[PDB]
Amino acid sequence: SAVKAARYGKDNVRVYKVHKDEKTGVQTVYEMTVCVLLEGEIETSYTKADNSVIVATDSIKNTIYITAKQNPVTPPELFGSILGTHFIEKYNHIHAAHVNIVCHRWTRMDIDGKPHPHSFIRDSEEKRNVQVDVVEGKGIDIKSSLSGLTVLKSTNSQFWGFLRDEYTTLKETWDRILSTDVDATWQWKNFSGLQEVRSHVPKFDATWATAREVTLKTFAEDNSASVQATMYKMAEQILARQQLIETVEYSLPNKHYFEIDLSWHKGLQNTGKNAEVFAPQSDPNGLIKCTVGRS
Amino acid sequence: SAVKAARYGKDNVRVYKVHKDEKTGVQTVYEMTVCVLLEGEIETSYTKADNSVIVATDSIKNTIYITAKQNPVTPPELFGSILGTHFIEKYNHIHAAHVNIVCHRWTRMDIDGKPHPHSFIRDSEEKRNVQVDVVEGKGIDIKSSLSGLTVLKSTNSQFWGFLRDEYTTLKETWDRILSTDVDATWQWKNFSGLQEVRSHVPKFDATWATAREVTLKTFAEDNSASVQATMYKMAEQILARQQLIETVEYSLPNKHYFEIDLSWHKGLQNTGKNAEVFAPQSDPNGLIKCTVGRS
Amino acid sequence: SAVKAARYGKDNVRVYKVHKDEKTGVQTVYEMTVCVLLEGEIETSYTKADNSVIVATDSIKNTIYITAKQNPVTPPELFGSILGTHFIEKYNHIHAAHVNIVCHRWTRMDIDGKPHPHSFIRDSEEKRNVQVDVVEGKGIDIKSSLSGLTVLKSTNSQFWGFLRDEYTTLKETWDRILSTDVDATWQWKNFSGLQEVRSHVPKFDATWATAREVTLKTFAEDNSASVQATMYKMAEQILARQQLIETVEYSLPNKHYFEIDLSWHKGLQNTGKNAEVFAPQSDPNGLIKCTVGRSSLK
Amino acid sequence: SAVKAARYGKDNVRVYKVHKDEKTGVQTVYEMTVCVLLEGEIETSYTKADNSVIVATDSIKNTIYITAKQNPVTPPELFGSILGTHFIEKYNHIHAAHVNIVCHRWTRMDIDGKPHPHSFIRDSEEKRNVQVDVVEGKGIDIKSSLSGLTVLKSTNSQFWGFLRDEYTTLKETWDRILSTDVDATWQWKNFSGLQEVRSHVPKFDATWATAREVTLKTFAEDNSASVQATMYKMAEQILARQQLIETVEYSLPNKHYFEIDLSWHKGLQNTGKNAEVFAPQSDPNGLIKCTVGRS
Ligand SMILES: O=c1cc[nH]c(=O)[nH]1
Ligand SMILES: O=c1cc[nH]c(=O)[nH]1
Ligand SMILES: O=c1cc[nH]c(=O)[nH]1
Ligand SMILES: O=c1cc[nH]c(=O)[nH]1
Repeated sequence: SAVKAARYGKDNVRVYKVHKDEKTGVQTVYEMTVCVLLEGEIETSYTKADNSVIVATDSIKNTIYITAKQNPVTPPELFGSILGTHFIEKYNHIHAAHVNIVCHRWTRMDIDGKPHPHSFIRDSEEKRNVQVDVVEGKGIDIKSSLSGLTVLKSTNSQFWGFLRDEYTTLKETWDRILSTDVDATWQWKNFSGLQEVRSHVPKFDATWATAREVTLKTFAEDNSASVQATMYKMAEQILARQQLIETVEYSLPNKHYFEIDLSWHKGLQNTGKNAEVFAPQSDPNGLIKCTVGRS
Repeated sequence: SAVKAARYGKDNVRVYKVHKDEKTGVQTVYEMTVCVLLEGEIETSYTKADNSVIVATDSIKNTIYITAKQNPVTPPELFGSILGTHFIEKYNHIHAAHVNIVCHRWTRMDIDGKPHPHSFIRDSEEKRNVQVDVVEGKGIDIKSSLSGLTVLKSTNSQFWGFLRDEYTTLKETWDRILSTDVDATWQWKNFSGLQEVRSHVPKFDATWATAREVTLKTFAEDNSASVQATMYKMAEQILARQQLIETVEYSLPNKHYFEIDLSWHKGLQNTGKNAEVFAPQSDPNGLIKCTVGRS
Repeated sequence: SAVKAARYGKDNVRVYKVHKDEKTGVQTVYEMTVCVLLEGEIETSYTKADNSVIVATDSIKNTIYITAKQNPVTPPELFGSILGTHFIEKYNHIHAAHVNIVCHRWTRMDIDGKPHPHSFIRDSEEKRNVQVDVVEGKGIDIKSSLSGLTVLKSTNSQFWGFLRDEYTTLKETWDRILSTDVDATWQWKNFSGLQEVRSHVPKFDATWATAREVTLKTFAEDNSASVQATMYKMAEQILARQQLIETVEYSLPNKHYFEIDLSWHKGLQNTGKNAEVFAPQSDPNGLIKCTVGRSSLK
Repeated sequence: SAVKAARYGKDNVRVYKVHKDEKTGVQTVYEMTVCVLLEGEIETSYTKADNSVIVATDSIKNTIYITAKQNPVTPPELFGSILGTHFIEKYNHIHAAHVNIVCHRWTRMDIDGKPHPHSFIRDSEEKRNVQVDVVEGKGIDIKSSLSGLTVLKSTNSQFWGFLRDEYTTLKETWDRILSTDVDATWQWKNFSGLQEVRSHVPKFDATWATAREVTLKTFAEDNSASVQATMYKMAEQILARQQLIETVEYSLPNKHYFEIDLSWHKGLQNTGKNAEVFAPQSDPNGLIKCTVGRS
């Protein structure tokens, strides 16, 4: 037998960093959960229980704390680059570092219409993430994304014209509720190394912002009979607005809301045009995915 | 042996209701999870396996759907009252109904600066709930509350002057991070029945909005060395701003952020006045509670 | 305005303790989650921001570790009592201590038929808990319980003869699936103090064992048309087997498994006597509760 | 822009199936959660909102129920294969089917030392899963696995001899607690079609059983100072005991238990040789992985 693959590292490293502006007195907070996995000439730890080739996970944790102390933790795309680069550069037997960052929301509070200098609210469970893969002599690969975005539109969504056979029972419809969680990932073009990445820093937040906006607006405005069709529209726009992205990927799990027939009770009318009360379903759920790249 | 207590019913009934303005076109959505537990002359179902006295849990379900169909589901306090009352009135052997209602956020989206007619976002996992106890001959007891509000303030909190003994290792502090989930409950004065409730409808949404604003503002503005002191101030204002409320209750589960000493590494300074990076702690956590009523 | 109530403390204190037997070389582990909430003359922390009356939550933490270090952590009823007692005894202004303990399963592993000296497996998400209320000059009240016990029986469960009216659509049945989580609490007769508690130590593990056995066996054996009727039988037996218990309380959340009509497809028969494939329902669910105590009759 | 990749389907389909022995009276249950994702000539749904190429997710759900009704649902490897094969055979435009199945434990109850005919207990949150890829012309790829197996050994584990630099603070140790959730997967050698699979049916349950036993035994018995080392030994034995397996893959998320220094209190001894009470850490946690194959 032989080791075909191997990674090890620290997961769920919660980090919090505050930024204070001495002048204005305004404080800004950043809180993420970090995961670093190393790859390299570490087989013998597996085959001959050799720990000499092992950088302790505990130390990988220390390293995350120290790196965050001495560098900007935002955008996450930068921080992940800086961090993964450190691993390949400081150790001769480490050849690849895979950094995953999840950024949690700490929205500044508006008290009396003015933004509070140092008070935040977790205004949603939505997350902004990055998966940075820094490989030796192969550059830096960055996948950015947003996840945990939950939306619903009460109308302006239909589903008809789908295949029908002896397994079909679903009725066609020209008005329905559409609710989903959005998971949207945009892959950047390979970067040669840290410098190239620093050069593009402003593109990061911008693109995130753009991707969010596009998703929300398109979801709201599109009156479609295809979730597939809608996602694709989203993709296109993102690709159009940022040349440095190679692919865009969308995963939408479709949360269903069923009509409740109440006719059996005093001929109560609650379906079709009369539907008012529905039963949200916890499961199962449709799942639609797609990766869209350039022609 | 004897039955000293007994309740049964249906839990986790998910309900969705839409409101359509034919004129303006604007739609509005309401989603909530409902639990209804009944009390009455049911012993015999326990003692002699007699099902005759049992209104099925499935029918309690149907009832919820039917009630929602034919009544306003907002405010929650009203809906809970209508629902509870239904049970004690329609059944001779049923003498108490306990209705729990958890309301989920479906905040209308702003596209391009304008509120969208029919598109919503789950803009937070915070919930607005109500526990409504409808007891025969005793009227209607309503507990209203907000939960799942998570907040953080990077400074303007201290802790010092606490009891010190042989079990004490905590160091006193004049600048610390304060984060907590907020669970706030205000109890209304007993209502005589459905009509007295209906008469007060406007106070419900109004009080909720007050309770929340007071909480947010006081948290942000108070620079205290007592979370206890802060919670108390919150209570006072709420009781002050609304005569019909008998008690206000707060439960704050603290979330600790620890300082990380990095001095062992190149004498890096990251504590006291230099603290920048902190370690968010998943557990354990402080838990402070208190019920405040009128003098 | 005035403070009508007030409790503060530390929640979610995770604790693990190992016991070694130097002779046999066998090792035993205990892991629980602990919450301690204090009550007393502390109003001033709320009204006048006075921290002098506050034992810091961090110190409540240290105290749990230290107590765990110098005392048995089992049974949890004992530990909780020792722990609660400590707070009222060491502070003059603290009059009540409420300790909640959740015990986690770390079941010894059987390797090649033989119990392993030091290896364990989390063989289930069922918990054994205790709620211990130590109030000054009012003794020690103990509520013991098991939770997170999930069971299912594929048959020998019915539901018919229930009230029918204009809200009813449920069809009567003589064979159905019964699945539930079991939450069972037995409340002990008040104890004067730590001594009384120590004197009854053996009763603890035994009653827990009994409660669990009675629940499983009754559930399995009872062919009922009432979950209520089944819970009630369980209560009785527990009460019968232990005189020091004042009340038994059961809370069973009923998880439903629907029948799936497939007749629309090639006249497929999957209902009634031919039901084989069901759709388990995540929600909603029935919830049945009841507290049973001892009769005043003779 | 162009559609580089696209799948869609039904997630979280809970299915329950009972087996009744008319002779013995003994019943047996099976509960699993199923996900089916289809791949094929479906681009147009994305690009031209064409639903004619879309087999409704609902119908995929109906199919799962139907298939379960007319086929064995055990071993999952088989069911998955039958299920995925159905999709590529019945639809001309569908060329891939990806079926995921999670199996929940419903262990038979021992009442008075005798196995009960129809009573079960969820005796663990440990799962047995399968991922079955059915690609037209490419055969059937099956990954089998066990997950959610949590274990802890109080002693007979050390960690010393690992790399030490300026980022290191971890002390070496000759006795330490070792706890971890185990996620173990074994990949089968490609099968040509449903028949080849049918022909190996018995190997499925047998290998699952072996994989489990090997993992428990090795974990218990191995006195190592390398989790990497231990994992490896587990994989070797699994490969050794079953020729049809191509690779075995372990993911071990290490759960830490810290020592608690209590010396500051009346010189209490609770470290090193005297360690009795420990603080289990919720996070962060080490994570070791590795894929082992044949030399
Ligand atoms: O009691 C306590 C303990 C810690 N921090 C507070 O604000 N109060
Ligand atoms: O009341 C009820 C209703 C359904 N099923 C039960 O066991 N009890
Ligand atoms: O394929 C499908 C099925 C259901 N609903 C959609 O939007 N797409
Ligand atoms: O690197 C490490 C650290 C802790 N435990 C392991 O198995 N490996």
